Amino acid sequence: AKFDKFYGLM
Repeated sequence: AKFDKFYGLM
């Protein structure tokens, strides 16, 4: 899931 990766970069 790339959508969950976005939160990790946030």
